Amino acid sequence: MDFRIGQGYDVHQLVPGRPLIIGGVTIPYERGLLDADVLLHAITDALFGAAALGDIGRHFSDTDPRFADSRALLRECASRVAQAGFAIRNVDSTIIAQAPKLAPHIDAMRANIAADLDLPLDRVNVKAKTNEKLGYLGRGEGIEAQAAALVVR
Amino acid sequence: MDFRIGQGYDVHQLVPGRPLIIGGVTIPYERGLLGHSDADVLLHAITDALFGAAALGDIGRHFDSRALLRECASRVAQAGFAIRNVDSTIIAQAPKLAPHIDAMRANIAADLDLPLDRVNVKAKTNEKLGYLGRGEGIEAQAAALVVR
Amino acid sequence: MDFRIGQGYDVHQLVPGRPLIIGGVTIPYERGLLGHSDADVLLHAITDALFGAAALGDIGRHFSDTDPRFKGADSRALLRECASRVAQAGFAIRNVDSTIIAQAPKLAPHIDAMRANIAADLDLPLDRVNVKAKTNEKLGYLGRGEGIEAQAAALVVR
Ligand SMILES: Nc1ccn([C@@H]2O[C@H](CO)[C@@H](O)[C@H]2O)c(=O)n1
Ligand SMILES: Nc1ccn([C@@H]2O[C@H](CO)[C@@H](O)[C@H]2O)c(=O)n1
Ligand SMILES: Nc1ccn([C@@H]2O[C@H](CO)[C@@H](O)[C@H]2O)c(=O)n1
Ligand SMILES: [Cl-]
Ligand SMILES: [Mg+2]
Ligand SMILES: [Zn+2]
Ligand SMILES: [Zn+2]
Ligand SMILES: [Zn+2]
Repeated sequence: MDFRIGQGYDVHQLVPGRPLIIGGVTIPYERGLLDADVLLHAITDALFGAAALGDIGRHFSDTDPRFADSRALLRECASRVAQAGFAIRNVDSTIIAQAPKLAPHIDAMRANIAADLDLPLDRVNVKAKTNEKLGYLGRGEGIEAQAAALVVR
Repeated sequence: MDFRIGQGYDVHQLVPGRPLIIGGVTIPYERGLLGHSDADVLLHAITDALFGAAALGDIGRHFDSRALLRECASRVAQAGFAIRNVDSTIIAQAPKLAPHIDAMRANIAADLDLPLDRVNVKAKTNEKLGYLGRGEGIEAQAAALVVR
Repeated sequence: MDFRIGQGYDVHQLVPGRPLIIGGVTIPYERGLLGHSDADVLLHAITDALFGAAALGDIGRHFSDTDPRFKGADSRALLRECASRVAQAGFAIRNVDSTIIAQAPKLAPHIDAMRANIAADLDLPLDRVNVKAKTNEKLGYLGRGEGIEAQAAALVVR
């Protein structure tokens, strides 16, 4: 068959004054991302990438009247991928954040993502890493997400 | 069928008195990428991902950047692989890459003898974080699928 | 034809008084990687990619970052257990690719040995495993030699 891979990347600053929302989940924390859902953006990009449809910013413009939260954008991304003729086979991802502890929220993120993509739960994975106190990530000045997606025509 | 994946990463410093060439496109800008070659960060990343998918080592083991990308494709074919698709991301705070991306994709598809629909190029800023966010460098990431 | 992909990321600080172990190879160096285990950044990145492809969470879920039993743990034994759990989930590994980002030391003389280790631990031929290396072009904490990063991608099939 006609398999394709895509990859995705995103990053946002972490400062006091905003909520922390990752993978559709609000996480109690003294800082927040400037909805800024890094995980969902990275996955969205990975999906557009696999389908060879450009990137998230080309589809969902900052100014566009029609566009909403990152979960809504993920659902629209999936519909556009479906229409291009592709079925999603799996998603894997990594969140790099020095803090807070993300492990408790992983299943919720996975359920949110699988729901939005209409995928069996066992085809969505989310992982978490600190940056070992290195760089802006290790200083808690930002949070990064990475994603990989496999699709088939 | 015998599918393989590869991943590629590259970064280059932005310095004065150099042309900015990304995905074969010369972009007007006060700085350009520093490297031994023409320092095309996107093409190097894709090259590494293709060598990676074919398990042929890396770009430094083997070697303008389009010529090298063409040579990469040759050696991937030499090894018995056909390229199925390529995806990538450019991380640049500045300049605006939007008007240049379609050409980048066209360039890459030409060099890899692939139709446009099997090649993708994406772009992000680094939200003003780190060396990328200060406009000190530009990073590229790539994923490639091949089959034997 | 039930293919899945996974991706992995790891980084560790490079400090004095530690062995430098990357891809299971002990590299002569005045510094080594800091972690709870042997801190093998490449193997941890690959382990993460495999667990990820099989949708089994991540390396910390399986091999606790704070469990004393993993103090100085051999990250190859961890990779072998990962592959065993991936097989138990019903997946065969098809290939692995990876990158190490390091200012120093020179990794080229050790790369083939790293590849052989990973191939052995994953029960794969050499031609299905790849290890790439590069500098960070003097940029950032990696350019200052404060740590070493690895990236990995894996393809499996159920
Ligand atoms: N240096 C850059 C960085 C990003 N972009 C484009 O901006 C949108 C938002 O990421 C995306 O659509 C992306 O392609 C750009 O044109 N130049
Ligand atoms: N710390 C490092 C970084 C890079 N390299 C090798 O140099 C070539 C160009 O990056 C590549 O072939 C790469 O393998 C190395 O041996 N050690
Ligand atoms: N910000 C973070 C960083 C890491 N983790 C979890 O810690 C374990 C070791 O990396 C891993 O199991 C990882 O999931 C976390 O829960 N939150
Ligand atoms: Cl460096
Ligand atoms: Mg990075
Ligand atoms: Zn974002
Ligand atoms: Zn380069
Ligand atoms: Zn590690």
